[PDB]
Amino acid sequence: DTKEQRILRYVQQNAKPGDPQSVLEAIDTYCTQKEWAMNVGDAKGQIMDAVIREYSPSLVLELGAYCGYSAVRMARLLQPGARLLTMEINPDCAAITQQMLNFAGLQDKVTILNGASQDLIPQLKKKYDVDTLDMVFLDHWKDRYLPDTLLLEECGLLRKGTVLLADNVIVPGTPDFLAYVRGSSSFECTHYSSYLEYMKVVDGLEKAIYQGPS
Ligand SMILES: Cc1ccc(-c2nc(C)c(-c3ccn[nH]3)s2)cc1
Repeated sequence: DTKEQRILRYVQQNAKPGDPQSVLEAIDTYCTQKEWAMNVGDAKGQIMDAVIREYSPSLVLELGAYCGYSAVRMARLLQPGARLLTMEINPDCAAITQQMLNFAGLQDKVTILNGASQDLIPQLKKKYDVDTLDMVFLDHWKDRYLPDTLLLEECGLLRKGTVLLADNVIVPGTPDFLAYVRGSSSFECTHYSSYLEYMKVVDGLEKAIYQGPS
């Protein structure tokens, strides 16, 4: 069975229920013991944490859930009443993420949406009563970063000050998304280097703050 399910089992077998930190450490510990790169890791975690704290978003959209590590990371730093929406293309991953959130005790703060972001995103306003997003974390298929950013604008889901945080923009790389947010006055960009201690390589995140229709 899948890596994500083995991650879930290890957490459920060892972590402390209702303790987000216990859950994150268990996930990290296991993924290192397995030498699986597919994890966000804790140094990227810090940069996510810093962004979540800085802009204290009331509504966050996450693209890609996987085993739910990033959902747990962000949801634990959401202020009372703030909410997270998470899109995930693989039903099992979505199921695992639900369970991961459950174990962390954070399920009340998150809504998991099943499907392709391209199909789900245009439904956010009508079907999920979204006005606009405060933050968007991009961590799904690298070839969807740019199309979904464009799609979010078209759907009027971004406002002035909406924070896009994009992970893995160097490794494996999203050069198209970078060229667009850095090249357009619609965004203000900050780059964050982040060493991957297992790939032995320098990855990065990009923070792009929407400026409005520009
Ligand atoms: C045309 C098209 C194809 C695929 C996607 C994807 N939407 C999401 C949430 C994906 C993902 C990656 C990891 N977990 N979930 S992939 C969107 C549009």
